[PDB]
Amino acid sequence: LYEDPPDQKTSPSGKPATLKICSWNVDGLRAWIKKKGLDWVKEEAPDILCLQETKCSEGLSHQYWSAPYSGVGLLSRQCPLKVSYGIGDEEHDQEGRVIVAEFDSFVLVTAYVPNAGRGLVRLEYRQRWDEAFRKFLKGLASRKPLVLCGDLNVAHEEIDLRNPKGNKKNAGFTPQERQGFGELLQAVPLADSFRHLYPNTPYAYTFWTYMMNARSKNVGWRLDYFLLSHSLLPALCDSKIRSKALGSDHCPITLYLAL
Ligand SMILES: [Pb+2]
Repeated sequence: LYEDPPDQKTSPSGKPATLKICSWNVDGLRAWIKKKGLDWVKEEAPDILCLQETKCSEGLSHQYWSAPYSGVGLLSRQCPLKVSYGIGDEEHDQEGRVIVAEFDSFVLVTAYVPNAGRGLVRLEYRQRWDEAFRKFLKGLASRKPLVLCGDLNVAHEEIDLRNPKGNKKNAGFTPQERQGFGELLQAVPLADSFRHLYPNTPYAYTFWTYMMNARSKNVGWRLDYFLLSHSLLPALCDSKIRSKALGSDHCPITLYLAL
């Protein structure tokens, strides 16, 4: 049982949020649209909407899509300085997973990280992804403050999932994926906005398998994140999990920044 706290819309210094980013693994764009996903977005009214798993491709009028299955999208009220695709490595750039949108005071990276697979069939490749991804982001962040959002396909610590004991050998909670995430946070460096703000808050998840009635029981995993350069922590107002938004097996997450 979890009730996301009210929206804090001012930074620690009292500056009002000026930027609201929403990110959401929609489990098929067409399906999500049929389940009234776009309606919820219109009410949320973000300045920037990142979407993962669109499986489609080809106040939010600038729209950028990348597809190989998978697929991501990035819809923005204002125009970026520059939009670019992938992470600069042939091998990792074929599955429509990353869009990089550069703005005046920061760079936004939306990602759909490769799952390790049933049986952990793709865990070796996942580790190679993780290492290239962390190198690319460290590159970006050496130049401008970074915001990374999306479905990073890993529950960091035991507090990020409802059943840590039963999932230590399943994709999303292996020691390798968890070490990989701790390494991205250390090396770029990046902080986990939600956990920074709510360090001891249990049962806050953003994904629940469609099977076994898991959402109704709250048997979930936190796989979706907003990770921020440490210099953006003074602009952090809040990082929200919209638990009650329906439309997919993942719920949206929303970030407020005062820039
Ligand atoms: Pb899916």
